[PDB]
Amino acid sequence: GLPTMLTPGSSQFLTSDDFQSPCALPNFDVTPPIHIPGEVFNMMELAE
Amino acid sequence: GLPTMLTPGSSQFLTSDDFQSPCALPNFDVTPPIHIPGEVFNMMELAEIDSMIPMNSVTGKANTMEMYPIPLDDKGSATPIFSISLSPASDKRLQYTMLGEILNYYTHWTGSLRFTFLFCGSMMATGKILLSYSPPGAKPPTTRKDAMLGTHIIWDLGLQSSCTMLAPWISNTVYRRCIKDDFTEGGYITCFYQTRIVVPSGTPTSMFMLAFVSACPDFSVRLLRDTNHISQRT
Amino acid sequence: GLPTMLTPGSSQFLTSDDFQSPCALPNFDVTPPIHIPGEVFNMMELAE
Amino acid sequence: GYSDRVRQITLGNSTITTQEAANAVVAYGEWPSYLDDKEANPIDAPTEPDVSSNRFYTLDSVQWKSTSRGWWWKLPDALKDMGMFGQNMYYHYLGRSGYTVHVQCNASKFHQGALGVFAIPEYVMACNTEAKTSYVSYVNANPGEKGGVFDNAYNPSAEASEGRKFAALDYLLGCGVLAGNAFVYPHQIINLRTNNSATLVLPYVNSLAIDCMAKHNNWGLVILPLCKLDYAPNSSTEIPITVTIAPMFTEFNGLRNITVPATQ
Amino acid sequence: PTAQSTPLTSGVNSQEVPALTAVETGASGQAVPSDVIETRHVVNYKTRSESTLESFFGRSACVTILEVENFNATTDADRKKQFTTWAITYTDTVQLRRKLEFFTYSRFDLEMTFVITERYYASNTGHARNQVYQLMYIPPGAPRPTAWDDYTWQSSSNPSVFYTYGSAPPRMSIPYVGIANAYSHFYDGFARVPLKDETVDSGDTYYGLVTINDFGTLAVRVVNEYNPARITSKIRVYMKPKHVRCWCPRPPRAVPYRGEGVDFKQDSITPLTAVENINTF
Amino acid sequence: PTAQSTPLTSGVNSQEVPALTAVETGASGQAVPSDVIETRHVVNYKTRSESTLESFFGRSACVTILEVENFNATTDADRKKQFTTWAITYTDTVQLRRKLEFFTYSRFDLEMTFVITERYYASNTGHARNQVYQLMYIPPGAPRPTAWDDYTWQSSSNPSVFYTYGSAPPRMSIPYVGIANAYSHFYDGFARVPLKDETVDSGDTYYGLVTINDFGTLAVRVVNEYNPARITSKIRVYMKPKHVRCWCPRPPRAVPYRGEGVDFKQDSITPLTAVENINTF
Amino acid sequence: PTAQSTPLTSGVNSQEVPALTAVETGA
Amino acid sequence: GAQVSSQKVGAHVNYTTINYYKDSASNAASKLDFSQDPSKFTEPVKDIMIKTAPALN
Amino acid sequence: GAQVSSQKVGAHVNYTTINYYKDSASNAASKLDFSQDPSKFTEPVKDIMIKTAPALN
Amino acid sequence: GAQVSSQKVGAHVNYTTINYYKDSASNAASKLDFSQDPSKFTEPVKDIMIKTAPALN
Ligand SMILES: CC(=O)N[C@H]1[C@H]([C@H](O)[C@H](O)CO)O[C@@](O)(C(=O)O)C[C@@H]1O
Ligand SMILES: CC(=O)N[C@H]1[C@H]([C@H](O)[C@H](O)CO)O[C@@](O)(C(=O)O)C[C@@H]1O
Ligand SMILES: [Ca+2]
Ligand SMILES: [Ca+2]
Ligand SMILES: [Ca+2]
Ligand SMILES: [Ca+2]
Ligand SMILES: [Ca+2]
Ligand SMILES: [Ca+2]
Ligand SMILES: [Ca+2]
Ligand SMILES: [Ca+2]
Ligand SMILES: [Cl-]
Ligand SMILES: [Cl-]
Ligand SMILES: [Cl-]
Ligand SMILES: [Cl-]
Ligand SMILES: [Cl-]
Ligand SMILES: [Cl-]
Ligand SMILES: [Cl-]
Ligand SMILES: [Cl-]
Ligand SMILES: [Cl-]
Ligand SMILES: [Cl-]
Ligand SMILES: [Cl-]
Ligand SMILES: [Cl-]
Ligand SMILES: [Mg+2]
Repeated sequence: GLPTMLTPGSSQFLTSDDFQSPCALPNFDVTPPIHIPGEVFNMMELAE
Repeated sequence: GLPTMLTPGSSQFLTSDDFQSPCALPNFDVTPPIHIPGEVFNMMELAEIDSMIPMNSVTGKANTMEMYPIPLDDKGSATPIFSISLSPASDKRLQYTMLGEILNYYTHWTGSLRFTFLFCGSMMATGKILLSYSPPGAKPPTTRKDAMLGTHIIWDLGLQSSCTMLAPWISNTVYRRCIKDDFTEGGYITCFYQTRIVVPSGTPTSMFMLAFVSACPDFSVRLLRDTNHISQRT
Repeated sequence: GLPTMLTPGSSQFLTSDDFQSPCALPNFDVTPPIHIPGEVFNMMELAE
Repeated sequence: GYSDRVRQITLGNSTITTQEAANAVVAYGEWPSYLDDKEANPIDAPTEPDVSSNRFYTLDSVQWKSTSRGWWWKLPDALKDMGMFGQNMYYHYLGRSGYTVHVQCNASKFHQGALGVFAIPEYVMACNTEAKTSYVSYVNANPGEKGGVFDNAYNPSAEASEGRKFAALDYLLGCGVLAGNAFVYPHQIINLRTNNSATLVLPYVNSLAIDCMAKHNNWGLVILPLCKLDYAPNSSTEIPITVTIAPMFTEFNGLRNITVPATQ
Repeated sequence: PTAQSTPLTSGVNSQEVPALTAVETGASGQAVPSDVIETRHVVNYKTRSESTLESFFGRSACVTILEVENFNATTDADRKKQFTTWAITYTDTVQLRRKLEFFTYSRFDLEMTFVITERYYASNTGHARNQVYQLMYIPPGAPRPTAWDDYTWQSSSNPSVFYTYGSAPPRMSIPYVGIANAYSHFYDGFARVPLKDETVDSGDTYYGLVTINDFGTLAVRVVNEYNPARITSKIRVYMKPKHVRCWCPRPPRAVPYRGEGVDFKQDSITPLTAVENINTF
Repeated sequence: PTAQSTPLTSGVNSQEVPALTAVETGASGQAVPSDVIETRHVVNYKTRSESTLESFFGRSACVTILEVENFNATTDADRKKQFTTWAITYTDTVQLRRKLEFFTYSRFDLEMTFVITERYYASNTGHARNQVYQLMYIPPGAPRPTAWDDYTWQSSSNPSVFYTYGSAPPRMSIPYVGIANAYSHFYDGFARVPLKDETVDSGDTYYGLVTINDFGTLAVRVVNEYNPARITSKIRVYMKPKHVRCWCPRPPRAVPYRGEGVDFKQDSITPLTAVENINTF
Repeated sequence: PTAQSTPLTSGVNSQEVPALTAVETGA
Repeated sequence: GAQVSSQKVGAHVNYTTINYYKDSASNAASKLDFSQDPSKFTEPVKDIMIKTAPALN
Repeated sequence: GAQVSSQKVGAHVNYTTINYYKDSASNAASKLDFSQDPSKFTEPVKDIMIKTAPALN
Repeated sequence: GAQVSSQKVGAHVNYTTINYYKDSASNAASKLDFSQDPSKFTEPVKDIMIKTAPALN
């Protein structure tokens, strides 16, 4: 195998992490999107 | 070594994963392929094949060949000939059709259903039969005058032996669930004499038709699951 | 470190595996080859 | 002039006509053919008997009555004693064949009934003892042209030695699946008001290019009354069903002395 | 590629009659909604991705549960608990089997995965060091072990996997290994032709795929010698067909299996629940 | 893209009156400081990055705590402790739920993560080998287990994850699986229309999203057979919405929840603490 | 590279006799 | 030898594959194959049947 | 198929992403989307209102 | 220094190798070598023997 070396952090679950992960339902065909009124993009829109 | 850091998921065995793995028999020479008839690529190809609905699975006929033929006669009763809900995965009669069996490996379905009827009386028997599909939310039809307000076809018996009634895809949700479920209920299929079956003398006055169901080309399924139709003791 | 995730098979010893491994005698100078009669390449040569 | 109801089929010195057909089925959309060099296996020059063997053989007729539960045959078993086809089959270790199957059943415009006619690849059937599994004798599995019948009851034998035959239970298709789903197999229906014959053209089907015909049946032929025979003037009337089958594109390898299978 | 979109259509009054057909032909009904109703245009963006054969079969399914133990065995029966052998098959369980049996023939590579678990047999006998397992694939003809520590486990040619308890479930791929051009899920025949007047027994012979199939044997042991504490283990074997092709569809199994064949059981041949009436919504 | 910079402005004496409006129109106040004071120029380099929906929801939140055990069960109640089933939902806890309920509709993929912990039930019963867990997702319709070792766990088609105690928290992604074009966080309606003079019960029927939602079931077991030492386990389930879209904002939940609906509790409907006076700094 | 394919051949009546040899040669 | 292909779409677009093993049996799942021909099972008839025409003429 | 994008700045500039999975649902977080249109909530009026003008004229 | 080569075919096509070590002894298995010359064992004769001819003339 490719020689590797584990660094600190290895195996931790940080709740604000941002990693890829395998899909439990591979090749699932999501329901097509349609336009719905009132889309929000930012919580600051609501603050205004 | 290359510095790396293990993420969540590490070492788990997810049964729907899709990874490479080492081959236990390296450089194995597989038997060359040859053409075999009847190759299948998609389970929906199989869902488009007609199979018989066990429409008359009443006590004494369920689990016999007599569960399939739908009784007809020349008496012209106003009573419905058969009535069944559009619940193709969960209905007691639809669940064991080929389409029903395929649907029970999935959670969601969408599309139009095709019901094809074959009249098996004598050539001398004539008749007109109303076949109806009523989308849900109203009183289930038990009379012809309610049934005929829905989607329907009037079938004239004759040289062309078979008539196809469609339950077109008419749904609030984009998919229905492959279980009995009020929210994704599909509606009501019924059948009435439009005139009556008429025969001359020396001819059987009772007879049968066969009902088939299949999926249309607009039909698809999602969310693979285990079926409730097979089990074993442990 | 580079984020990685271990898959099934990790740490197993499959006797028909085909991986690289570190050399216990690095920069060893092998005896030069010479031609020897009767080289065999395939067991099917012997079967004939 | 030409009609989906009127057909002629000629193979070798034999011809069939029908005037009340309903098209014809070509199983899986594939006509039979000879074995290509790029898919071949045994290397001896094959025997291709052509017209001597690739011709219509008519089996003994059976009687359809209001109480009949159905009939089955296996192929090439049903043709094993048919003229030169049978001889070529038994003189060789290996054989392959397609078929034209023509099922015949006429009645009148006053009779009614419907037969499902199915061609089933690898038609494996259940045995008739619960003391064992997969426990069927060669002789009972291979009845020849007489075929067998279905029943609507399952009564497995008290003793294993007495149950070495098929439990041909009609609604389970003799094999633990619901008969209403048999339509996934190549089929036609003989519905007496519409037609008096079924025609199915079958390619060779197997996981091999060629195989031992005396060991292995490639196809089952099933005839099930889907709607019972009825005739008002006489409910106990009987009408014949006649099965006529032609091998096609037959090819045989591994010639030796003749195979004579056990008969008991 | 998507499922079929629906075209805008109105009504008809015509000698064209797509609502009628004749299924005696062997053709299924073909008509679609636009043939028998007025339809709007609906663009269908949905696909049949999850019902391709690869998607339908793309799961590791448990096919058997094996047992092995590690303790100081003093009887023949207890010596036989120190290793186990299993004829490789998918017929010990029902779920994957039923899915495969939608088809007559198939061709696929296999991913095999294993889940290995232990428990202490008792608590008054001390403890046990972490165990290493050997799972050896014995192809037909190779010698089978008669003891957990006999010469066969040296496995010079048979593939073996050594698994260390607590590590990730072990896994390997197997090619399509069939001696025919596809696997047969059903075989309507015998392994040999019984001949006229031969003395060979015809009363206790079998029928079908069981007479011809042989995918070899999986042999499993704990490699460690015994601890004072007896450890009992289960090995669950998982199969996933991949790179799949299948031919000749079949009706699915409708009633319980009772063995490796198609046989059925007299008390379990009534799958349908009777409806009250033919008119029951 | 940054938040708004402030322009250099002085004073005015003008018929332009940006300080006045009429909120009867349904428009909020619009005026900014430069409209009502003298302002300097201030360049604003600050961004609203952390209040995008992806940022607001970009956290794994605990949504439930499940319990399972492994021991020699001799009663029905104890047999039911060997596995657990949970109807998948975000309503067992309050924090993620409240955030989602700022919106009427949403569409997202899900990252699910699990934290699994054990303790010994007692100390006089020896020890226990390291345990493997199976977490099986049972979509609506698939058979649910009635025992920890029944046939359902073979999981030929349901996705399962096998987790080895002590390994990294297991994790998988789930697509947007809704049968509508978005998830509904609120549904002002019923699952069926009750009809005139029908005999169906109308006295014990429910209302809203609970009558129509079904995301299936999570089933969990310890795969190992029992040790002499009873082990009790907790499985914490975490959800992170990702690739998020949301529609139709709502006032946030102001008082405690008391179940899966919008109902409130009589002793907990006074969120504000009264001020001493309207003039209290 | 594959194992040997088999050519289409018929029969012979010939002074060419590939069926005979002499293994005394060491071949 | 990296293969770049389209992902299956989610809620709201490419991925990379490299094969690490010398045997194709080691590879991950075959790519989605949308091939189909239902008519070999739903309409395996010798003579073409036009829907709008009579099945039997 | 490597994507190179700007990092969010820290105390004192690019990063690389490769997607490993065939389903987009497996992907990491969507990239920062600074889109907004507060006026659909703060000013959803039929007739344009100019701030400097009277709201009601 | 990546080597891209054909895989051994399976049921239903390239793979990549990079050597990580400075000694060739560390490398994975040699690539399939289909070389053969059975005649050095099956026909090691001084004078050519034509099959169709007599072995001894
Ligand atoms: C498999 C099994 O049931 N093992 C049990 C054992 C054995 O029955 C006896 O030790 C054999 O003598 O007894 C225990 O009380 C123990 O030793 O702690 C509990 C343990 O679970
Ligand atoms: C969950 C719990 O409270 N377990 C406690 C047990 C049980 O109460 C009894 O053993 C049951 O008989 O008792 C202990 O004294 C023990 O066994 O060491 C402490 C332990 O924490
Ligand atoms: Ca010839
Ligand atoms: Ca129309
Ligand atoms: Ca489309
Ligand atoms: Ca100003
Ligand atoms: Ca700015
Ligand atoms: Ca027509
Ligand atoms: Ca103003
Ligand atoms: Ca010679
Ligand atoms: Cl390596
Ligand atoms: Cl290094
Ligand atoms: Cl009954
Ligand atoms: Cl780093
Ligand atoms: Cl015979
Ligand atoms: Cl005999
Ligand atoms: Cl050893
Ligand atoms: Cl040891
Ligand atoms: Cl009922
Ligand atoms: Cl299990
Ligand atoms: Cl265990
Ligand atoms: Cl105050
Ligand atoms: Mg005869």
